[PDB]
Amino acid sequence: QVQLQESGGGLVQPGGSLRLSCAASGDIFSIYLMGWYRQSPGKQRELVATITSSGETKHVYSVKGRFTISRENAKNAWYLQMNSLKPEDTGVYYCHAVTGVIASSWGQ
Amino acid sequence: QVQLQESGGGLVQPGGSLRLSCAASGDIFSIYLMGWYRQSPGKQRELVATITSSGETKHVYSVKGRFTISRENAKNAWYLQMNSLKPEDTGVYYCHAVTGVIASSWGQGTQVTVSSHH
Amino acid sequence: KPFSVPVLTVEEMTNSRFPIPLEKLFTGPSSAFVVQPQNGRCTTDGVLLGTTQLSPVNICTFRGDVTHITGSRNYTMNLASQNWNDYDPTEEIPAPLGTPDFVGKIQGVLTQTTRTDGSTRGHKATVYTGSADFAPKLGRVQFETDTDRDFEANQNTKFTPVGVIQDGGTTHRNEPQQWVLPSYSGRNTHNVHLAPAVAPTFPGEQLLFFRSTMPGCSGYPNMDLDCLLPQEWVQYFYQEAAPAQSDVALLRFVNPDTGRVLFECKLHKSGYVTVAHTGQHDLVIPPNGYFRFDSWVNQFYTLAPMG
Amino acid sequence: TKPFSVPVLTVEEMTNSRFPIPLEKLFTGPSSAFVVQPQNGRCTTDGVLLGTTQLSPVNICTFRGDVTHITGSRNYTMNLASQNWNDYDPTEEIPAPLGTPDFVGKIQGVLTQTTRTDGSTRGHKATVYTGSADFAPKLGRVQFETDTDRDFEANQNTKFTPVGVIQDGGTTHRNEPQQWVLPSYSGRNTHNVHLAPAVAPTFPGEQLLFFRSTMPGCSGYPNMDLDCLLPQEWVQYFYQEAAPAQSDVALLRFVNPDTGRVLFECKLHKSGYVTVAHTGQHDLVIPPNGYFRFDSWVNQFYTLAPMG
Repeated sequence: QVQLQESGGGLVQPGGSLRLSCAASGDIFSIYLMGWYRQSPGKQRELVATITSSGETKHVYSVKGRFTISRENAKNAWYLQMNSLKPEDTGVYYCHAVTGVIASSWGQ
Repeated sequence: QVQLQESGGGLVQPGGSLRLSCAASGDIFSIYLMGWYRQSPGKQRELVATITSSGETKHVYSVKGRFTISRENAKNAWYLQMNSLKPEDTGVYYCHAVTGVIASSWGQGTQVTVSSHH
Repeated sequence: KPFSVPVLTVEEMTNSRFPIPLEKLFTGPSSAFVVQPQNGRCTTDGVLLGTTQLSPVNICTFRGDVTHITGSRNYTMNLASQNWNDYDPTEEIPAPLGTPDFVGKIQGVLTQTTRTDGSTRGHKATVYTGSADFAPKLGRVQFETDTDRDFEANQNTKFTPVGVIQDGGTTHRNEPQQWVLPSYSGRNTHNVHLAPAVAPTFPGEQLLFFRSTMPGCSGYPNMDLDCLLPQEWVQYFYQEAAPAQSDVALLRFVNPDTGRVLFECKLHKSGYVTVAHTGQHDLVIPPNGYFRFDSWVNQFYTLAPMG
Repeated sequence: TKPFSVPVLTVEEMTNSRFPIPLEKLFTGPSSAFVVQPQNGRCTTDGVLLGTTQLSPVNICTFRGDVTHITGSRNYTMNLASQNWNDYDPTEEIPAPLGTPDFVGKIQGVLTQTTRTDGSTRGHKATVYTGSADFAPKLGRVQFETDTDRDFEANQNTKFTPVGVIQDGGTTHRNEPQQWVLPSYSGRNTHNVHLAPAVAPTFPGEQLLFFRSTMPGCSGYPNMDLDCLLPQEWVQYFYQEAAPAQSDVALLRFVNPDTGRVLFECKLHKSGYVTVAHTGQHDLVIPPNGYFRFDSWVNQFYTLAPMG
C-alpha cells in the first residue's frame, strides 16, 4: 500500500554532515511510525531513529545529539539530519514505515 | 450502642489454660470486628487477637500458637482460648468490638494472673 | 449491564503476572508448551481464577515473619495475608493470591520494621520458586539473603520483587521458565484448584499475549513475560460483572486518531485473547490505540487474518 | 450525559497513587500545619490528569534511561528516557516526567541494566535523594548512589525500581522523608512550574480524608506515612469514563455490603480530593469489604453527618 524511496547518501568526510530523505506515496494517512535503519558491514540491520504521527521521537544511544529525525505533517516524507559523522556511521541506510500491526514497507 | 462484659479470668498456674468470654448485648448485628486486648503491668494496652464477621483472624506474634480467638456466628459472644500460659501473660484483658469507623465498645476488663500459688 | 473493555492503551496497563507495565502485544504458536498461568486469570463476567487478585502491585510480593538457622543466610518466611492477617491454607486456591506462577529465581529486597521503635532494615533477597522448600500453599517461603544476623524474628517482613536472574555458567536464557508452574506445596506435592490450561482451538488462530520485559539482575535470563489479560482488564471485569451472552467476544483494536481498525480478535469468556495469524510476531501499534468491544459473536466466527 | 460513579473496589484492593504499594487504611486529620500539594494521584472527577499524574500504578517513582558517571565513582547520573524508552520531551507543560516522586526524601531501590548485544544483566542497590541539589528530573537528569563503581555500562537501558525509604538513625527519628514537601524538579535554584494546586478543607468543621499506606523502610527510622488524595484506581476510572460533573461536590457513602448500612459519608470534590466532617486525627476501622458509592450531586455547602 505504501512504497518509499530514499535519497541523500554518498561520501563525506568525518565530522561532516548529510541529510537523508525518504518519499512516501499511497495512503500515507495510514502511516503512524516513520523510522531510519542502517546496515553496517558484518553486523545486522539496526535501528537509527523513529518518529510517530504525533511527533514522538526515539534515537539510538550511538547517535544521540548527532542525528535528528523529522517528518512532514502529511507523512509524505521524513528526514534524518546526520551531523558530526564518524567512521562507525558507514553503511547502507534504509528508511522504514509501519502501516499496520504486521504490515511495513522498506526503502530500496 | 453495644455493651460488652468479660468473664472467666483469674489465677492460673504457669503452663495452665484459661478461656475468656465476652458477652455482647444490644445492636450486635452492627459489629464487624471482634477482638481481645490486654494491659500488662508497666505497659500500655496492646492488641492480642482480632476476628472479623467472615472469620478472618489475626494473632500477635507473642501469642501465636498459644491463644485462639473464636466467635459465634450471631456475634453475641466471642472467646479466647489461652494455652501454655506464662507469667508474661499476666494482665487485665479487655474484649473489644468495632461498630463504626470511629465507634467501638470496650469491656470492663478481667484480671488474668499466671503465677504459682496455693 | 452491557459488556465492555477498558479504553486504556497497552502502555497504560500493567502486566498481571509481575508488577511491571505492558510493553507490546505478541502472538505465536503455543503447542510446544502448556499455557497455564495462575495470575491474570479472570472470566469476562468477573470471576477470578487461580491465584489472581486485584492489586497490581501485590503480585510476587510476600509478607510475614522470618526465622533462620544460626550462621545460615536462607531465611524461612511464615506467610501472612496481604493485610497482615493470619494465613488460611483451607481456601480453595492453589497458593496465596499473587504467588508467582512460574519457575525461576526472583530477586528483590527484604524489608523489615521493628514495631517497638520503628527501626527499619533492608537486604537483597532472592526466592527460588523451583526449590524444594518453596511451599507458599503451606505458608512457608525461603529467601536467600546477603545477611546472616540482621533480620529479627517476630517482626513484619515484606519482600518486594525487582527482577529475575540466572546462572551465567549455564546456557543463556534457560531460566526462568514462564510456562512452568511451581510446586505450590513443596517438592513432592501436587497443585490444586488450578485455573485451566489455555490453547487456541480455532484453526488458524494463535494466542494474543500481553508481553512485558522483566528486569534482569544477574546473568543472561529469559526476561519475556506473557500474560493472558492485562491487570486493568481483570479489575474492570470484576467490577462490571457484565454477563456473557456468548462464548467469544469480538474486539477491535482501533486508532482513535484516524478511526482505522488495526486488527480484530476474540476475547473468550474464560479470559484470553486469540488472533488469526500463523507464526511468531510482535505487533507494532500506535501509542493511542486501544481495544473496543463490538458484539458477542459465535465461536465459528472467522476473524480477519491480521495481527 | 454519562452518569458519574466511583469504583466498587475495597480499600485493601486499591493502590496508593504516590508509591507502588497497596492501600492499608483511611485516615483523617488537620492539614493546616502543612501544604497539601502532591503532584501524583491528581485527577478531576471528569478525568483531567493534573501535575505529574499518569495511569500506571507500578511506574510511580521509577526512572528509565542510560547511566554515566565520573570514572571510579559510585554515583551514577541517569539521562531520563520516556517510560516506553522514547526521547524525553522537557518542553511538555508538566512539572516533571509523569510519575516523578512528589516528596523530598531518600528512596532506596534497585538499579537494573541489560546489555542489548548479548542479553547480559546486572542489578545493584541504589538510592535517589529527591531533596538533593542534583535531583533535576524536569531537565532529564537524576543521580543514584549505588554500591558499585564500574559495573554499570554506558549507552544501555537502565531502570530504577523503588522499594522504600531510609533515614539517618543518628538524627531525630521520623524526620525523613517529608511527604508534604515537593522536590525541586529542575534543581535547587529553579522554580517548579505547572503544578497541580494545593488542597485544603474549606467547609468549617471538615477535614481531608487521606488514603494511607506505609512505605517499606530500608534503613534507619524513617517516617513511612504516605497519604494520597485519590486511589490510583480512581485516577484510572475517572480518566476512562470522563463523566461530566453536574456540580462541584459529589456526595459519596461508604457501605458495608455484609449489612447494607452506611458507615459514613464524604464529599468528593470536583478537583479530585475527599473531605469528611470530623475534627482531630483518627484512623478509620472499616470492614474488609466496604466500598465507596456515589449517591447524588450536592453543592459545597452541604453538611455531612459527623463521622469518618
